[PDB]
Amino acid sequence: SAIERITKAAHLIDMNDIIREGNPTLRTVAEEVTFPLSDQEIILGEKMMQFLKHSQDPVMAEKMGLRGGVGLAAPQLDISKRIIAVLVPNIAYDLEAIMYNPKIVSHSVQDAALGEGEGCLSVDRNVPGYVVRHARVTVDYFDKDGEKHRIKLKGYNSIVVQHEIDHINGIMFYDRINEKDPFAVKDGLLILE
Ligand SMILES: CNC(=O)c1cccc(C)c1Nc1nc(N2CCN(c3ccccc3Cl)CC2)nc(N2CSC[C@H]2C(=O)NC)n1
Ligand code: NI
Repeated sequence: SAIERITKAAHLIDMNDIIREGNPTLRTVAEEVTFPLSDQEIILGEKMMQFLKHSQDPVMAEKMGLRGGVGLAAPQLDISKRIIAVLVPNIAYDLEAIMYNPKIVSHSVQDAALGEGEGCLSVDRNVPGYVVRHARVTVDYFDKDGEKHRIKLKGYNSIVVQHEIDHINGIMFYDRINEKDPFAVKDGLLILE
């Protein structure tokens, strides 16, 4: 299986582990993990975070042929589990978390979108447009020990976590771009830039 292969001590996650558009797994709803976690489920989260750190290291990214990322969801590794990793550097980190069974439990009426649009590791093309998301979210998740965390996010952090949670729900960023008018600005939409 993908999880068995990826969680080998010797394995570093790279672009060859990341599935692309068209793979049914990206459109499937991922399964909740149960507690206690298996060693493999813990290792997977750790490997995913290591991938993000490698992708953000210019030297390592070059050596490994990585595209830079600030989030990764297990379904992108062909693993249909509700596990995501997020690593947003402060422009060392604005947000660093491995989240098991993450869930948005509250959100703002206000919407937000990145002014520069969104990119995705499983998408090898540019898809222009404002990706409309909630401006602010409250997120519950469990850590590797099964301890519950409840955090509040705004700005970039909020965008990134919503993007990754979408993956575990079979949703892609362009699903949230206005079809007819990709750069439309509705009342109540904050453009982040
Ligand atoms: C089409 N417009 C654009 O690509 C886009 C264009 C400009 C600005 C933004 C902000 C854009 N948007 C966007 N840029 C990113 N990267 C900026 C570069 N950075 C990065 C790159 C290299 C090394 C280290 C790092 Cl840190 C990695 C992250 N990432 C995402 N997504 C959206 S949510 C999850 C996140 C993700 O990780 N995607 C793979 N969106
Ligand atoms: Ni993505």
